[PDB]
Amino acid sequence: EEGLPLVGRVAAGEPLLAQQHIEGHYQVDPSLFKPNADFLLRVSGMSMKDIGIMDGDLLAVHKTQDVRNGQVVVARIDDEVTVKRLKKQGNKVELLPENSEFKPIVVDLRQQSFTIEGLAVGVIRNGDWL
Amino acid sequence: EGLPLVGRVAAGEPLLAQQHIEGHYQVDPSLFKPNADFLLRVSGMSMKDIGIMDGDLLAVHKTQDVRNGQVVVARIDDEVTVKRLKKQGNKVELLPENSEFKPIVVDLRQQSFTIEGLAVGVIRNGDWL
Amino acid sequence: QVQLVESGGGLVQAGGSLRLSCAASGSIRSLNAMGWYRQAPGKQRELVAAITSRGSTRYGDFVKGRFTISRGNAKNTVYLQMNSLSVEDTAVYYCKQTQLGYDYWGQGTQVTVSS
Amino acid sequence: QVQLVESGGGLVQAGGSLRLSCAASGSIRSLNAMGWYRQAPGKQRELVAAITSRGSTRYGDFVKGRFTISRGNAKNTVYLQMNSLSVEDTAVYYCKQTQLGYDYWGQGTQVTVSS
Repeated sequence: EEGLPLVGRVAAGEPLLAQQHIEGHYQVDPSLFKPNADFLLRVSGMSMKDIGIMDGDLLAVHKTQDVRNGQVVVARIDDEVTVKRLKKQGNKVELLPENSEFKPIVVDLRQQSFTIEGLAVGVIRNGDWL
Repeated sequence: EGLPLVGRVAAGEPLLAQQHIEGHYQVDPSLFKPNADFLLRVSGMSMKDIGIMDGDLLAVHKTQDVRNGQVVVARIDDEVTVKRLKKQGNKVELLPENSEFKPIVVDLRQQSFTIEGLAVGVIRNGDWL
Repeated sequence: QVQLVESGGGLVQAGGSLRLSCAASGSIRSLNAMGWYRQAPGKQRELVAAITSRGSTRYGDFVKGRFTISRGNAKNTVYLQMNSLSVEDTAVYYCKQTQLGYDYWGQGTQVTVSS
Repeated sequence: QVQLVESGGGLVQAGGSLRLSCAASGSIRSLNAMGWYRQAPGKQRELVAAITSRGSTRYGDFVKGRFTISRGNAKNTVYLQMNSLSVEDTAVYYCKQTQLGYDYWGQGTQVTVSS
C-alpha cells in the first residue's frame, strides 16, 4: 500500500480511484513520469496501438483536469472510461483514436456527462508477474 | 539502487559497461517475470506492431536461455537490436513486428551473435525533467 | 529449488474472514514474487493476490478491496488476509512463488465459504 | 512559486572536475525532479543530469559515466559532480526543476574547459 495504485475494471457510478477498483500498488517512482503518475490504469482494447498502447498495458496517469488540446487523456463519457487523444471544441469535444480502424468520438456535453480523469504520462507493460 | 538505463552501445564496448549506463530507475524489478535487470532504450520502429515504439525503455532479463517466439535483445556484430527470436533448426532468425522491416538471418559463420537477454516488458516514460 | 508450505484454510460462513499463509524453503533468490492463485471445481485457476520481495502487490479483479496480501517480519513468508468472503470465493487456494521465471506451486488449501 | 539558486562552475582545464549546486526553494511538492540542462554556443539545450525526489536518476547520453547527480541531506538541493571534463563540455549549465508537469529554470552557470 505504498506505491502507484493499479486500476482495472471501473464500475459505473463509482469513482475510478475507488478502493474496490484498486487491485494493486506498484512500487514505481512517480516522478519518473512528467507530469508525475498518480495511478496505473489497465488499458482496454487496441484503440491506441499506433502510439504503442495495447490491450493490457498499464497507462500511467496523472490525475488532473489540466489537459491541453493534442494530449492523450483518460476520459469518462457517461460512466465509461476511454483513453483517447483530445481535441475539445467548446462543449463538442472530440476524442481521437490512434488506430485508423476506430472512428473519432464526438461527445456533446448536452447529451452525455463527460469528465476528464487525467493526463496520460506513460505506459508500463509487465503482464502477469506471478 | 534500481534498474540501469542503457542507451546506445559503442562497438567493442560491452552493453552494461558503466560508460553506457544513462541512469538508475526506481522500478521494482520483480514486477517483471522473469525480473528486470536493466532498461534498454529501443531505437526505431522495427517492433511498433507489438507496442515497442521507438524511444521505449525495454525491461530486459539478463539471460541466454531464450525460447523461439520470445522477444529478445541481441547483438549482431556489435549492433544491439530488439527482435523476435525464430530458432527452428540449426536456424535462428530475428523477426521484426513491422511489415516494412525484413527478417534478419543470423549466420554465426559470418556474424558474432550474442543474446543479451530477454524482454520482459516496456516502460514508456520519456523525459521527466 | 523452492519448497512451499501452506497454512490457514478451512470452512467460513459467508461475510466472515480467514487468513492464509505461505512459507518458502530452499534456494530463494533475493528478487522474487509469491502469492495465491485459486481454483473452483470445474473452473480454471485464477490469480488472487501477489506480492514482490520489494513490496509491490497485485490482486485478482474479483477481490475488490476485500483481501490483503503482505509479507511478514518472517523471511520468505506471506499472509493473505481474506475478508468479507462470499460462497463464490469457495475454491482450492494454491500458494505460488516464482524466481528467475520458474514457478513453484503449493499442495493446495481448500476454502469453503458456506451460505 | 519555485525559485532555484545555482552555485559552482568555472574554468577548469581538460580532464578536470567542477561541482554544481542548485538549491530549490518555495512551494516544493514532495514529488518532483531536479537536474541540469546545458546549452553551448551554437548547440541545442541538452539534458545533462536529473534526479527525482525518490532517487531515480538519468544522465545525458554524452555523460558516459563521468558525472554523478546527488540529493544530499539538505532539502530540495541537488549536487552534480562533473569529472573528466572535455572542451566539448564547455557550456552554460542551467538548473531545472519540474513538479506537477511545469518547468522551473535557473539563470545558468558558466562551465568552460581549457587545455
